[PDB]
Amino acid sequence: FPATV
Amino acid sequence: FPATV
Amino acid sequence: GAMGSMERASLIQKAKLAEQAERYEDMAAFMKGAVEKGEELSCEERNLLSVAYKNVVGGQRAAWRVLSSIEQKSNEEEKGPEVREYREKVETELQGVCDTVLGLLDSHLIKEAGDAESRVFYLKMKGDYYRYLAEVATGDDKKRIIDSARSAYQEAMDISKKEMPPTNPIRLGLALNFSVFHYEIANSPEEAISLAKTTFDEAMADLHTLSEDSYKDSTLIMQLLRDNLTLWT
Amino acid sequence: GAMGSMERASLIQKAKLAEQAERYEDMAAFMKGAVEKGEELSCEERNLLSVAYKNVVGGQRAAWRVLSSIEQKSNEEEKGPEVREYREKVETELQGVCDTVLGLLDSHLIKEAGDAESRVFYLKMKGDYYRYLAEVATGDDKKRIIDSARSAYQEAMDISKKEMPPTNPIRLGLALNFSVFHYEIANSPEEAISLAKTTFDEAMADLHTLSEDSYKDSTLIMQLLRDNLTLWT
Ligand SMILES: *CC(=O)NCC1CCN(C(=O)[C@]2(Nc3ccc(Cl)cc3)CC[C@H](N)CC2)CC1
Ligand SMILES: *CC(=O)NCC1CCN(C(=O)[C@]2(Nc3ccc(Cl)cc3)CC[C@H](N)CC2)CC1
Ligand SMILES: [Mg+2]
Ligand SMILES: [Mg+2]
Ligand SMILES: [Mg+2]
Ligand SMILES: [Mg+2]
Repeated sequence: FPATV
Repeated sequence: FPATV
Repeated sequence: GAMGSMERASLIQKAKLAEQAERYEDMAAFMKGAVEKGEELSCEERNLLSVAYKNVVGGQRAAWRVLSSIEQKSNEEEKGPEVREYREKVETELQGVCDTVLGLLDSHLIKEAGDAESRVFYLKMKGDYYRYLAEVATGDDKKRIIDSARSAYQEAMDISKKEMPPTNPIRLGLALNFSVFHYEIANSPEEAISLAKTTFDEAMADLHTLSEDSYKDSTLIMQLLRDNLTLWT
Repeated sequence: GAMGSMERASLIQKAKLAEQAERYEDMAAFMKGAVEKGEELSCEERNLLSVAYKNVVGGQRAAWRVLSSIEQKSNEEEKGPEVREYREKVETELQGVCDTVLGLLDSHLIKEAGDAESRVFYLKMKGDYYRYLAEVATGDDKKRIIDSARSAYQEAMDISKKEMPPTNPIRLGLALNFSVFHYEIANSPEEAISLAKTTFDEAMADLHTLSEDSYKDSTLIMQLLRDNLTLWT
């Protein structure tokens, strides 16, 4: 699952 | 902290 | 309760889903619902109940320890009542969870549990949840809470020694936790160490009787006993 | 709300304690209380709000994904309505958390946010929480929910490009998340990749202007952009 902040 | 189950 | 309209089997199914989803508060609520149907629990169902509440209260205990450490350091600049208030909030929620589990055990899991495996399991849980109450107790009832844990563990021990082999995982887990009670709660480290060592050695001598799968179960808990002994000696 | 009687400063203090204790639901409730005092939030306070809700909804999203996977597999033996019901329960709780955050943003954090750093941060959050709604949306409003996310992210992007340097961590994090929106929600992987690459390259070229500490902040988020690009290409 892709990185988010 | 010691092991418990 | 809130679960009164849901089928027992659906509650159990959802508890298993909640476990897969690591939703332990939901898991506990489902299992509480299942218990409140009034029927005895199977082995698998007893383990779902214990897993759910262990995880919920385990999280609470970890948070309480963080907060208590911060509070202790603050009493060694004055930052006001907030640290005590929030530690108290977490503590009260913890106590509520323990009271809920003890309530399930008292109404009416223990009194209907006739087989050693079920009765020892529930008495161990009773000891455990009084032990968690004891961890946070600071007042007039502290000694009685400690004694309630001790009494439940001792009844469980007495049944386990009469009715179960020394390698039985329930017997082993009970001994593990009662030994921790002695070390951390009762200020009895020698009792803790003696219990862990005797339990380990008696189990070792009975491993020859076991299948490969039973061996794996028993030895895992034996390793926990050894781990504690290493910590303590 | 339930926090109306607690001082703003005490709510912030307790939010910080809750963070140390990894009590993110409490942290979020404290920060919601603080927002509802009606005063603007400082940078540190905005970050407490975002951390708290990110952790709460992150846990919900992970659980929803587990349950949705189990449900999808069940529709490839019939086990009854329980898997759908429990996925729906978690979904409804998720949606409730998103609606709570969007409500805070709309009443009245965004409208009072005049500085670029605060306004971009809140618009990014608006995009994020509509994105989480979009992840679980399957009905008539799905397109409008997706567009609400897009519109919030685009307004944030427009302000960020006018008002902030390309290395600003808020600008970078916005771009990171909007790129993910494009890839996962809008079915626009080329847009996602173009945005991540352009953002990375423009940031690279501005690193020379930064202190060591600013460099560390910016490069950490740049690495996340690169990580996504590696995943996608
Ligand atoms: C019907 C019943 O109670 N069965 C006992 C199981 C034995 C295996 N087991 C475990 O070893 C863990 N849990 C546990 C809980 C309580 C007691 Cl008294 C003993 C053991 C679960 C898996 C862990 N890695 C070790 C402890 C489950 C219960
Ligand atoms: C006032 C303000 O908003 N400051 C921005 C901070 C920059 C540093 N930072 C981060 O890098 C993390 N969080 C974050 C959240 C939102 C946005 Cl738009 C960017 C960054 C927190 C630490 C993580 N290891 C990386 C992301 C906090 C916010
Ligand atoms: Mg108290
Ligand atoms: Mg003895
Ligand atoms: Mg729904
Ligand atoms: Mg462009």
